[PDB]
Amino acid sequence: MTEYKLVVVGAGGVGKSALTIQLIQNHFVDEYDPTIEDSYRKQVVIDGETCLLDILDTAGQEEYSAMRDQYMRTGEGFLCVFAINNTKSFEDIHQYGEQIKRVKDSDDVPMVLVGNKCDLAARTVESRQAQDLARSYGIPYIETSAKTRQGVEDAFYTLVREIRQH
Ligand SMILES: Nc1nc2c(ncn2[C@@H]2O[C@H](COP(=O)(O)OP(=O)(O)NP(=O)(O)O)[C@@H](O)[C@H]2O)c(=O)[nH]1
Ligand SMILES: [Ca+2]
Ligand SMILES: [Ca+2]
Ligand SMILES: [Mg+2]
Ligand SMILES: [Mg+2]
Repeated sequence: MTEYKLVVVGAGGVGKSALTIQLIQNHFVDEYDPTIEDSYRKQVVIDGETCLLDILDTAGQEEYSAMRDQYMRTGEGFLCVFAINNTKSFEDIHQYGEQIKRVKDSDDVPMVLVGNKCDLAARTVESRQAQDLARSYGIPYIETSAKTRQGVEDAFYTLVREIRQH
């Protein structure tokens, strides 16, 4: 079957794992569980076609930047996650976007910019700000809550469609 190599990137704690676990295991559990590097392979049907989502869930820890080159090198499309209550994580996702472009020698990489934790009240990143960044990349912006599942399928399946339409 068609395989889609999806990589979930972003600063520590923005909800990269929570998003992936909601998609694959249909649940949210509030818990502290930092990622080193985890792989989820799930066969899905998207728009009538069977495909294998090969999802790499990465670490937000700054001490892993050398290891980021490797999975950016081999990754097909990227969920670029920040949290809407964490302005620093929004600044950081600019750096991820630039690194993806440098490692892959391309500004045509399928990506979706994801503003996660949209269930939370203390918003500090406005949607228009994130939309401006996504426009500069030519990519969609989608808000998500791993907690409520709002936008989760939207974000992952839109990334698949962005790859498929590449
Ligand atoms: N309210 C709310 N909390 C969330 C959401 N997504 C994740 N969290 C919470 O935020 C924390 C970090 O989530 P996690 O998925 O582990 O983040 P991560 O980006 O994978 N971290 P790491 O880079 O260390 O692997 C956890 O307490 C988790 O329960 C969300 O959409 N809403
Ligand atoms: Ca181009
Ligand atoms: Ca597009
Ligand atoms: Mg994680
Ligand atoms: Mg280069």
